[PDB]
Amino acid sequence: ILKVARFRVLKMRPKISTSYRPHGKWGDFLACIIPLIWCINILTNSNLIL
Amino acid sequence: MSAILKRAAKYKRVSSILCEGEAHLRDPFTPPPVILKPPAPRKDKKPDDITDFPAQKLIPLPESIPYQEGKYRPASIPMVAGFFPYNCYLQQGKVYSWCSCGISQSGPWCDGLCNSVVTRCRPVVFNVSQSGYYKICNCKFSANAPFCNNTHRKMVRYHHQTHRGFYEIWGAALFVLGWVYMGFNYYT
Amino acid sequence: QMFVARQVVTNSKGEKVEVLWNAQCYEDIAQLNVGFAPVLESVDYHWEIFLWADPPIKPNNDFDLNVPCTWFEYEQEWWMESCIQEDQFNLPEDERPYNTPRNPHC
Amino acid sequence: DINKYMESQLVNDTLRAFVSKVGKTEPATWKNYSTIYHKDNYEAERVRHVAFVDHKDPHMYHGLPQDYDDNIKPK
Amino acid sequence: YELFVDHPDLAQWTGTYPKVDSSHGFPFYSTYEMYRDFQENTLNSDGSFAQWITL
Amino acid sequence: VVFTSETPFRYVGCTGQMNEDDYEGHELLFFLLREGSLQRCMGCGQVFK
Amino acid sequence: MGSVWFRNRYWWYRSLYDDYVAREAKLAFGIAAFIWLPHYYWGIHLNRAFEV
Amino acid sequence: STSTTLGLPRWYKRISYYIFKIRYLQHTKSKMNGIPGSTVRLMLINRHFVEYEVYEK
Amino acid sequence: LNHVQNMLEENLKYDAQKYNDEVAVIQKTSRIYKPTYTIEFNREGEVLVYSADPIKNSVVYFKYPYVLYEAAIPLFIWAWIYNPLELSKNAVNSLLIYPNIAWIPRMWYWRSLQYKIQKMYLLRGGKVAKIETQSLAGDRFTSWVETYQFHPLTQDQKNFDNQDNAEFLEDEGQLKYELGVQLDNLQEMGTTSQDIVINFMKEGTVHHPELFEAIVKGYNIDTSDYVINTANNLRAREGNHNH
Ligand SMILES: CCCCCCCCCCCCCCCCCC(=O)OC[C@H](COP(=O)([O-])OCC(O)COP(=O)([O-])OC[C@@H](COC(=O)CCCCCCCCCCCCCCCCC)OC(=O)CCCCCCCCCCCCCCCCC)OC(=O)CCCCCCCCCCCCCCCCC
Ligand SMILES: CCCCCCCCCCCCCCCCCC(=O)OC[C@H](COP(=O)([O-])OCC(O)COP(=O)([O-])OC[C@@H](COC(=O)CCCCCCCCCCCCCCCCC)OC(=O)CCCCCCCCCCCCCCCCC)OC(=O)CCCCCCCCCCCCCCCCC
Ligand SMILES: CCCCCCCCCCCCCCCCCC(=O)OC[C@H](COP(=O)([O-])OCC(O)COP(=O)([O-])OC[C@@H](COC(=O)CCCCCCCCCCCCCCCCC)OC(=O)CCCCCCCCCCCCCCCCC)OC(=O)CCCCCCCCCCCCCCCCC
Ligand SMILES: CCCCCCCCCCCCCCCCCC(=O)OC[C@H](COP(=O)([O-])OCC(O)COP(=O)([O-])OC[C@@H](COC(=O)CCCCCCCCCCCCCCCCC)OC(=O)CCCCCCCCCCCCCCCCC)OC(=O)CCCCCCCCCCCCCCCCC
Ligand SMILES: CCCCCCCCCCCCCCCCCC(=O)OC[C@H](COP(=O)([O-])OCC(O)COP(=O)([O-])OC[C@@H](COC(=O)CCCCCCCCCCCCCCCCC)OC(=O)CCCCCCCCCCCCCCCCC)OC(=O)CCCCCCCCCCCCCCCCC
Ligand SMILES: CCCCCCCCCCCCCCCCCC(=O)OC[C@H](COP(=O)([O-])OCC[N+](C)(C)C)OC(=O)CCCCCCCCCCCCCCCCC
Ligand SMILES: CCCCCCCCCCCCCCCCCC(=O)OC[C@H](COP(=O)([O-])OCC[N+](C)(C)C)OC(=O)CCCCCCCCCCCCCCCCC
Ligand code: FES
Ligand code: FES
Ligand SMILES: [Zn+2]
Repeated sequence: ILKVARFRVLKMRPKISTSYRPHGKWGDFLACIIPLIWCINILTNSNLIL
Repeated sequence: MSAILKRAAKYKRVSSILCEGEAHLRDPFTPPPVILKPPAPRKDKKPDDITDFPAQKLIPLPESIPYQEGKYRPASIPMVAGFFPYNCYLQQGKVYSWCSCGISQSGPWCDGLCNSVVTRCRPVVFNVSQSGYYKICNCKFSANAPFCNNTHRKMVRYHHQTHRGFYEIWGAALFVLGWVYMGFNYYT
Repeated sequence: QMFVARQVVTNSKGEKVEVLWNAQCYEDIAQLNVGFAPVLESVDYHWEIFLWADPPIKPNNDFDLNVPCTWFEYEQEWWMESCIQEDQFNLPEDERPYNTPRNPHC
Repeated sequence: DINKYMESQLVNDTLRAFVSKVGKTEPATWKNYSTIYHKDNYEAERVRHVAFVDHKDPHMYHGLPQDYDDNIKPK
Repeated sequence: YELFVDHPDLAQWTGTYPKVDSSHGFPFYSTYEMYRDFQENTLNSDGSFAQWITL
Repeated sequence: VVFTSETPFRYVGCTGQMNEDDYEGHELLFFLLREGSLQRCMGCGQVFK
Repeated sequence: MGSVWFRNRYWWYRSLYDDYVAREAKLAFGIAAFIWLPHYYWGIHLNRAFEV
Repeated sequence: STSTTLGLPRWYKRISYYIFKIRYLQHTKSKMNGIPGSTVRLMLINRHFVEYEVYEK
Repeated sequence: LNHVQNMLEENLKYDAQKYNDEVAVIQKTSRIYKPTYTIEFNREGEVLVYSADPIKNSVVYFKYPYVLYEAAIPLFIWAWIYNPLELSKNAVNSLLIYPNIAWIPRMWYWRSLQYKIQKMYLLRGGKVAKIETQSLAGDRFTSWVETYQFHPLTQDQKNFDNQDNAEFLEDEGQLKYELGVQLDNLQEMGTTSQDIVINFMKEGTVHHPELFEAIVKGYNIDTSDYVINTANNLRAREGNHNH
């Protein structure tokens, strides 16, 4: 947030985005660890109470 | 300007060469420096006139460069693909195109992204007379490219020496120490 | 808003031809400013996007008839490479080891 | 037909040099006729016949329009 | 290739690319847009995570 | 070449150089291809007539 | 701690997102190393209260 | 209404970036063509106050 | 409102109108300096005149009184934790305001450290100077400034030194002391700022002392006697010791 608000505006330091298309292949899998941990914690607590 | 002219007699000039040194003593493709004398100024400057300055030799980008026997200096600053080398088994007599820019998607070997990225670092085409395992450089700063020469350790040391790199490294260090301390103090 | 630039290029047949760079939109013809004046303002408002019912076109190129990229092709990875370089730290040349022993088999 | 192959290569080189000089640019590819065995049409890998050892290599301009004079002849 | 030449609609439905080569310069008379949903929404493509969750 | 039937302009769209892996060069950009001289796409330089 | 383990860091970034937020990600560790201490200590106190 | 992209939604190339910068600067100059310069504005702001009691230096 | 007559307001309006009508963009000047020797410009059409490593040569961490400021924080933290003064809830909570504000001056000092020019070049024509600086985070800022906008300060930094007779270069050519110069208008990151003070540390080599003095004093350098040296010894984003 700080970086975007301080430097990414046209006035300060715009960047020439030359990338045409995305190429991510497993970033979704890497990111889903955190929601995976959330689901694991929810399941554990719920089952322990049940 | 009287004071400046008076002091010019005792003023002395210093060389304009700094830590980067001279590229022609370390790059075979960099010609030795040459001084060009501008011609006399034009008495009449036509609106559609072209430069009369002497032409400078033009050296196109080579498709690939040979193996520099321990005297390799990349033309540009390459991307640091990795901080430790690749232990790759090379075949005897097979030509390999080691990646210099450091963005190749095929590993140590050139993938073609050098032609798509703005860089003067060209792939190094080399051959090996004895098959076996070799440590191919990944930081792309090795003087013995394409072969690793432990320059990645010095690159890591310089990153740690830099003010911001030190901060990043030790911030990650203390972040992990957070887990370590939580484990140590788990029982209370 | 009609053309963002123009150039004169001599084709392989020796004739000089004019090439105009059309103004473009991000996938949204609604955001596209359809005008016929050298003006940035969106003055013309059209109730019928396709007055004559002629369909628009999104040509698909045949891979066989494609040509190797040459329109600043060396800039495709420039953005990502420079973004990485901005934070990359480069060892000074003087401190960087040089003239190390040659590989025995190369 | 080695003679035919060499003649075709020479003709293609001369045509590329002439077109480059006319257009004030350089050839986009050095392939005489496009083929899809190499994915040069839709990948970064190119086919350019420009190789030299050092800045004083006489073969620096081989394969480029700078190797031909205004009469479209090798120098 | 036989499927593409004989029944272009079924080839497009299955997602096969145009198997003919137009290197001679004349475009083919039965080319079609690519329907790649089957080959893209797969465990081995961009829909890998969605297909893992669905599996 | 983009064909029109006695109309001055046509809404054209470009996605750049197409590749088998992705089938699209760059994100779709729409413009108005008008009758007259050749025109060019900023992103990839593709020439339309 | 991420891209460092990979010998093709450009591939790491491209295959994850084709986006570069490594600067912020690696700067955030310093702040995250201490932003949690009051919460952790109060949680220890609350756990002791629950145990009692 | 005026489009913010000025006909260049994407700066895929430095030539496009330069074209956008040139046109944007020209448009900004045109829009600022009707207001006083920095020196005039600063002097007016500095010497706006005119309410004193004694005069004659 | 205009019906109310005020001589001061009328004088202000007259002064503004007269200034606008008289002073134009094109301003004549006669402060042109012709160097005795021919100038050897780089392959890029620029001549280096100053080089230094301010980050390397400056103190970053243990700088007074910022160390005192940040060492006062634990006292406040302990006071809040143990309530030694037997204060109310709001009164004790007031003690936590200091730690949120005690590190700002060090941030400002670190920001100021980035205004120490790392390198300076003079462009062709002797009217533009490019100043290249770097911050502690590795960010590199290069800004071009017209030569007439420079104004040197005295050795004490509390006044403007006389441009004509300024004594800041030793006899051989180096800097007697860290020279401060105020630029009337500086364009940094595409943003113009007023009265920007910059410094040239004495611990920095000075190339072409005549050109450096002319740039500092604001003269326009005559570069008619120039030669071009083709030396591609510098790469983009080249590393340096100023980190
Ligand atoms: C309470 C604490 C108090 C502390 C107080 C203070 C103490 C102060 C201490 C000061 C000194 C500290 C030094 C820290 C160094 C940090 C910097 C650093 O190392 O980076 C420089 C480093 C330079 O590297 P290098 O030294 O030049 O080596 C490069 C070579 O390519 C590397 O390749 P290689 O040539 O080394 O090859 C390795 C291996 C390659 O083979 C393998 O694939 C490895 C596994 C082989 C099988 C082993 C079986 C046993 C179980 C292994 C389990 C893990 C294996 C995982 C494999 C995954 C494969 C996908 O070789 C083989 O082919 C197999 C050989 C097996 C022989 C068996 C020997 C006996 C058993 C031990 C085997 C260990 C093997 C290495 C494991 C490495 C991690 C995976 O810079 C980088 O590039 C950084 C990369 C990222 C690093 C991330 C990790 C950072 C931390 C590392 C240090 C760990 C210290 C932990 C101490 C804990 C104490 C509590
Ligand atoms: C009846 C039988 C039943 C059997 C059941 C199955 C057995 C049990 C499960 C086994 C699971 C194996 C999983 C690994 C698959 C390996 C695939 C493979 O062989 O690839 C061929 C691949 C390519 O072959 P190639 O083309 O012929 O090249 C050969 C060259 O020699 C290649 O040499 P190079 O120099 O080019 O590269 C080698 C190495 C050289 O570079 C490195 O070493 C890379 C990383 C370090 C760089 C810096 C070096 C300086 C020292 C760093 C120290 C780091 C300490 C901190 C480590 C992380 C925190 C613990 O670099 C790497 O391998 C890159 C890996 C980077 C990520 C490492 C992260 C490891 C995370 C797990 C740590 C677990 C620690 C447990 C400790 C327990 C005791 C306390 O070669 C290798 O990977 C060589 C190693 C062979 C595999 C050794 C596996 C050892 C056991 C791993 C256990 C992992 C944990 C358990 C997981 C599953 C159960 C929960
Ligand atoms: C059980 C109920 C039975 C009811 C019987 C009713 C009988 C009377 C029927 C009367 C109605 C007939 C017409 C139906 C039209 C429906 C609406 C529609 O879309 O029309 C479009 C149609 C034309 O519009 P359009 O936009 O051109 O249509 C485009 C297409 O629809 C294309 O649409 P799109 O672009 O959205 O395409 C999406 C598609 C495109 O993506 C794909 O290509 C799918 C993925 C393919 C590749 C997957 C590879 C995975 C990796 C390999 C396998 C890994 C596993 C391990 C094995 C391999 C190991 C190596 O992907 C998906 O969303 C499919 C999910 C894929 C997940 C695959 C998971 C497989 C795991 C196996 C278990 C789960 C299977 C679930 C089903 C899967 C799909 C068949 O609309 C009209 O003509 C106007 C509306 C007409 C409405 C008529 C009235 C409808 C009444 C419906 C009543 C239903 C009642 C029951 C509801 C609740 C049931 C639970
Ligand atoms: C919107 C407004 C409202 C907001 C509301 C609130 C928010 C709600 C949000 C909700 C949604 C959440 C979404 C979550 C997902 C977001 C994903 C996203 O956007 O980011 C994509 C972002 C993209 O990646 P990236 O962050 O750009 O990749 C760069 C790395 O992450 C960066 O790591 P790196 O390693 O590549 O770079 C740093 C590197 C830089 O360093 C290097 O590389 C240099 C080489 C290494 C060695 C350096 C040292 C060398 C020293 C040499 C010797 C010096 C002299 C000797 C001095 C000592 C001896 C005298 O450091 C190292 O490698 C070395 C560090 C070693 C420290 C650890 C050692 C611990 C032990 C130390 C002990 C010491 C004390 C002993 C005491 C003993 C007694 C107690 O993250 C992902 O890829 C997705 C992550 C998804 C989750 C999985 C996370 C794990 C996977 C890896 C990534 C983990 C970090 C990043 C996680 C993300 C957050 C920070
Ligand atoms: C006889 C008795 C015993 C002996 C006593 C004497 C002992 C010796 C004392 C020696 C020291 C004397 C003072 C030295 C001042 C040095 C100033 C300085 O650093 O200048 C260099 C440096 C030069 O930078 P520059 O860019 O050249 O110029 C400054 C810029 O203008 C940049 O300025 P700016 O635009 O940033 O504005 C200033 C200020 C922001 O502007 C202001 O605050 C304006 C000043 C008035 C604020 C208060 C408004 C009036 C109402 C207050 C009361 C409300 C009712 C009470 C309840 C509600 C309370 C909120 O900046 C900020 O703090 C911005 C971030 C906001 C803070 C983040 C946290 C927010 C929440 C908590 C704070 C809320 C606001 C403050 C509330 C204060 C009252 C509780 O200035 C700064 O770094 C800026 C100021 C930084 C903080 C200064 C204070 C540091 C601590 C000094 C005392 C240390 C000793 C403590 C123990 C004493 C007893 C033993
Ligand atoms: C009863 C009363 C008891 C009182 C006891 C008081 C104990 C006091 C203990 C002080 C310990 C000091 C440790 C740091 C020492 C640094 C030395 C030095 O200059 O090294 C330079 C050297 C030189 O490194 P370099 O040259 O490679 O690169 C860095 C160079 N600079 C910084 C100049 C850019 O650094 C090192 O090699 C690393 C040394 C260890 C660094 C440890 C960093 C800790 C960061 C802490 C951040 C804040 C949180 C603190 C609390 C939590 C800690 C887990
Ligand atoms: C929060 C506490 C720490 C939790 C750590 C959780 C991770 C535990 C280890 C997981 C190992 C398996 C990861 C599978 C996904 C990656 C597969 C892959 O790309 O492998 C090929 C890569 C090869 O990369 P490469 O770049 O050399 O080659 C690929 C490039 N091409 C395709 C061009 C050839 O191998 C690795 O580098 C394996 C890295 C394993 C470590 C995890 C990486 C993700 C980032 C987090 C690092 C955490 C380190 C933890 C250390 C152990 C702690 C106990
Ligand atoms: S050298 Fe790295 S891609 Fe060609
Ligand atoms: S990896 Fe480049 S020197 Fe070891
Ligand atoms: Zn296009």
